[PDB]
Amino acid sequence: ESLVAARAEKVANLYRWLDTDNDVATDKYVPVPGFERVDVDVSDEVKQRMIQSMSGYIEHTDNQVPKDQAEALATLFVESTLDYDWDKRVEFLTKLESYGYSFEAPHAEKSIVSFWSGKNFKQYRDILDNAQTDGKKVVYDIDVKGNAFAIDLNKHLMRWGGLFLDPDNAEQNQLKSSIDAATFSNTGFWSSVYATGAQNDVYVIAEGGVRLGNYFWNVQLPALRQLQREGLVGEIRLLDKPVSEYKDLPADQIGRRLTDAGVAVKVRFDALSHERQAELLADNPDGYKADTLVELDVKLSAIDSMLRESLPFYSLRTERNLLVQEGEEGFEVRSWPGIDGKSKTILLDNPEDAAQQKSIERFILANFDNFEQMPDELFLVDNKVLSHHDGRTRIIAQKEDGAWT
Amino acid sequence: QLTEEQIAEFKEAFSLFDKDGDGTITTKELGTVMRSLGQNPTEAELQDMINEVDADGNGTIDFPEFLTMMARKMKDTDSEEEIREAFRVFDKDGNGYISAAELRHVMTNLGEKLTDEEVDQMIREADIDGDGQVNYEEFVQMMTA
Ligand SMILES: NC(=O)c1ccc[n+]([C@@H]2O[C@H](COP(=O)([O-])OP(=O)(O)OC[C@H]3O[C@@H](n4cnc5c(N)ncnc54)[C@H](O)[C@@H]3O)[C@@H](O)[C@H]2O)c1
Ligand SMILES: [Ca+2]
Ligand SMILES: [Ca+2]
Repeated sequence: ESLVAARAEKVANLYRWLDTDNDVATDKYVPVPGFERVDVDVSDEVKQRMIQSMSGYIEHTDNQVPKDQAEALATLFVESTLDYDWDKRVEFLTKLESYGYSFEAPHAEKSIVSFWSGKNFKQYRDILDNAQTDGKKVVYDIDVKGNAFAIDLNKHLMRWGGLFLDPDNAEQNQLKSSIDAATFSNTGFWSSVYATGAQNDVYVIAEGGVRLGNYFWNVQLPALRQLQREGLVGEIRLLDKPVSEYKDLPADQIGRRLTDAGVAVKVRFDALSHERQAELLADNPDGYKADTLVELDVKLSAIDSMLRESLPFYSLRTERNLLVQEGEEGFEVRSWPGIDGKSKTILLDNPEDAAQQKSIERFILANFDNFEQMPDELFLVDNKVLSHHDGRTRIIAQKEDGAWT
Repeated sequence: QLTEEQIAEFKEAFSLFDKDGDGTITTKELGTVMRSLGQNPTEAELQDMINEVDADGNGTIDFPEFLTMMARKMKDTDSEEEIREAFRVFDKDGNGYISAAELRHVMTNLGEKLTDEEVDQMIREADIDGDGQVNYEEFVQMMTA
């Protein structure tokens, strides 16, 4: 069974899950989130040129493709790309795998699969590797050769549209845009395929803050959230501060959650609201390209505050990695995301009462660091909190405030 | 200053963290206690507050010092307009609607400890229209209430 094929299958399911509302997916087309399909209108004449130019690029360049198939791979690559053909896209990757290109992290189980946005991300590698105790090493997708080769062919086809198409023809202009879109959809796909392989804690280099509308936001973060929920990834550690701010910290205290308060928020111009576009073009009509990163005075952290208040015992997830859910007889507690078999019990006097939920919430915060520390059963009854771990104890009672023992 | 009802809420919560009833909490636990009362200081703001209280290096905060701090961060934050602006940044046209798909993307991204099911539930139970659109101000309302 092919490694990259199983990755792609997982990505397909995530993409179809993100598309659950738009319902635009077919048997053949799976949409890349944030990367709309722009249909390609090409004659077979034009296609076979693209193919041969690509056949050429492979033929005489340093790579591991058998020269027999130089032309077959080209044809597959452009067809997969230009027809947005999901099956063929996977086939391409499978074939690269069959020539000895790995889509796995180079250091195996000691790889810290990590992510970047912006140009300075390489200078974070050394501070991060030296913070590790066990010889774990940071990898970026640029370090994995399968992704690197594919991204290479992908730049070729993108550039070929710049050279062989006169933009003064209306069609061939539209065409160059198509290539670009299809080209971007590839980069997205392969980004998710990389992200899907992440394990344990991971690093995201985003100096000066989280970026909305880019590859990490569109195709990598959703995949990381999936892996957290399967218990495969732990903490997503964002680094938004200069390298110097991470000195003399262990690996566990470097970076923070991208929904923590005080994380800055940059957005591509081409992802801003009309309201904010106008504002900026008023003062500077010319200094706003598509990729121009605009800092916004917004707190992404607010969304997590909302959830804190909307969902019972959410804060116990964020704070203590505990999942507390409605149960057959009251509340069940688990190690988030509730995936190991182990289960302890919270029983409440009045389980529907908000104030009683918060009381036991805050008691758990104050008394337990994690699941393992908790008694098999925790009661709150007539304003006493009790544990039951073969013996029963009432460790606190309320009389306008909380006293202990 | 604060309301007496707020001082009360703050006391009841604090007291659970004051684990031998001397009127102090651990400095390590400040963020936690503030957050559980609906205030969300940055790591910078937390450090500031700690330094002001911990010159002597015992690493504890009085209950009056804790009220000062809650009061301070309460002035800075309007929870309502912070939640609005967050969602508004994904509203291309600014009419107060985004696509359901766009709302699924935002919530899966900006939900640290959601399950996939809870996201499904959020979108299921939202009032999506024939365009496939959702009023996020209403969405927030429903999630809050
Ligand atoms: N290895 C690569 O060459 C490569 C390329 C793209 C994306 N990625 C993956 O994604 C992340 C870096 O990309 P990013 O966008 O998050 O960071 P970024 O903001 O630094 O953008 C990096 C590149 O992506 C382009 N880009 C960003 N958003 C785009 C969009 N919506 N449409 C078209 N092009 C867009 C930018 O123009 C730039 O060329 C990394 O985590 C990496 O794994 C890798
Ligand atoms: Ca002190
Ligand atoms: Ca809108």
